[PDB]
Amino acid sequence: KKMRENNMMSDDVNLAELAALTKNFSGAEIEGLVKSASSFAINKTVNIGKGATKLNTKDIAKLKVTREDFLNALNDVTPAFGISEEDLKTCVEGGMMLYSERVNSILKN
Amino acid sequence: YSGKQSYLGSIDIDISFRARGKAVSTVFDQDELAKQFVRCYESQIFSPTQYLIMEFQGHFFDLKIRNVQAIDLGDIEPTSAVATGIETKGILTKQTQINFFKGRDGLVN
Repeated sequence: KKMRENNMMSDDVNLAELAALTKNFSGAEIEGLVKSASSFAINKTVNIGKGATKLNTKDIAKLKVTREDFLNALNDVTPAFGISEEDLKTCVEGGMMLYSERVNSILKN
Repeated sequence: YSGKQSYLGSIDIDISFRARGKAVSTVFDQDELAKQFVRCYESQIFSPTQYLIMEFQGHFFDLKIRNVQAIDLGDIEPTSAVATGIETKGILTKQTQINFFKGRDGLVN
């Protein structure tokens, strides 16, 4: 809520697709997602460790979160109830091929 | 000796109370402190671990240059690494970014 009115967020993110992606997320996971996305954006500036001391007004004066930060953030937070469908998507890692008509008929049925 | 980096781009100074019993809770303005340091000490060559005694509004403080960032005139960006090594020295200018840090005692407000 506050991000948008404080103009701290890029215009590219559309909430609908986010709501689509997060299948089995509970209510308490979304906030962590927000946290991680912010962490990526903020780390982009400070670069803790090696390249220290780059902090300056110009950098912090135009901070905005980006969609790819959310996409990256999906790799840190993981559902807790959505742990079994993972098996289902990995069951077809071998791929699917349509070498025969028959498969199409079966799938249609 | 320096070749090019003859000026102080940013300077970081640890501020401490000289006298423990003279701790006073006044809110100290960083800008005024920087101005005080420049007006009292201008175009002076400074090194890491160099010490100084500072008289601000009758209050006596011990100042310890923790690290120094030397930059040459004409450098738009502060790409220079801040050196903790005492070898790096530079000449004060009225535009150095002066960051004041609490002393080890941590009483300066």
